[PDB]
Amino acid sequence: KEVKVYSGRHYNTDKEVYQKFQEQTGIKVRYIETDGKAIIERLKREGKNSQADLVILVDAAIIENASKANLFQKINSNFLENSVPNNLRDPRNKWFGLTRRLRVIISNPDIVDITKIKNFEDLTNPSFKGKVCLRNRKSPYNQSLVSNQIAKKGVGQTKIWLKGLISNVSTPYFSGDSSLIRAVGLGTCGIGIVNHYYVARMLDGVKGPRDASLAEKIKLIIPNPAHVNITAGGVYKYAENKTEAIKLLEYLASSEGSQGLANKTYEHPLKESSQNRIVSKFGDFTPDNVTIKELGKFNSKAIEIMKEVGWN
Ligand SMILES: [Fe+2]
Repeated sequence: KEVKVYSGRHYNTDKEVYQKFQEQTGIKVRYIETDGKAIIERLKREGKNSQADLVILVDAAIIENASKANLFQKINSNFLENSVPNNLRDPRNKWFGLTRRLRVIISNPDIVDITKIKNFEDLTNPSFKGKVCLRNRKSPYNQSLVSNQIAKKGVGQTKIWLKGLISNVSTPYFSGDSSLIRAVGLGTCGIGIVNHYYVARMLDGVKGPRDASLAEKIKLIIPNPAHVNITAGGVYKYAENKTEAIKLLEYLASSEGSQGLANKTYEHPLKESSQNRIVSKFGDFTPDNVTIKELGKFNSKAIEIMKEVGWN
C-alpha cells in the first residue's frame, strides 16, 4: 500500500507527520514538497499520467486555482464531513482545510501610536502617512486579504479602503513577509501586514539571532474580527491510490494530524488555537466567518482593484 503526496508546504518537511501515519497504518507515504504553483502546473501537464494521489496547497487563492484547473475529485468521508469546520472546506467536497493562519497587523510602537490600531480600517488614518509598508500584490496572502474585504464590504467600500491604505505607503512593495517584519522591527516601516506564523518563527530563532532581535521589537495586532486563511488537501482527480489518499487526508485533518502539521509551521490547528507559547501570547481571535470558498470567488476582482489603486 502506498500514497503519493504532492505538497505545497515546503517551509520545513512534514516527514515526521507522514512517518507517524506510515507507522500507524503500514501505508508507505511518498511525498514531494515544493512550490504549490509548480505542483498545479505539473499536474495540468500530466493529467491522467500524474502519480499524485493527494495534493496539499497553501492559501485560498492557490486552492481556487487548483479547483478551476479541475485537479480534485469529490470525496465522501463521514469523518471529514463531521470534523472540518464548514467554512474551511469546499461545499462541493473537493478539498478540506488542515491548518489555519491569520494575516495580521505588525507595528513598531516607537514609530506609530499602536493605541490607534485595532483593525485593517484603522490603517487609512492620515497620521500613518509614509508609515505603512506592504508586500506586493503577487502574494496570494494579500490577494486573499483583499478578497476577504470584498466578501464583507463589497467592491465599492473595499476600493475606498484600498485608496486610503495605499495613500499611506511611501516605501517600495516588499517581496516577502519576513523582509517586511525586519523593516518594521528596524523602524524603517511603522506598520506592516504579514502572516502571524512568520513573526513566531523569527521570535523562536528559526532565522537566526538578528531576525529574533528585530521580531522582539514588533507589536502584533490581531484584527477583531480576524481574517483566517488555510492550508488544504484534496484527492487528485485521477488518484491511483484513492483509498489511501482519503485515509491520509482523514489523518491530517484529525486532532493529531492537524496539531502535527500546525506545530511544524507555528500555525493554528483546525478546531483549537495553537498551544505554542509564542503563538498563544499573540492573543485570542474571533473569525469573521468569510468562507475560504468566498476568498477564492473574489480573487480575480481583488487583483483587478489592487492593480487599479497602485498596489504594485
Ligand atoms: Fe507562508
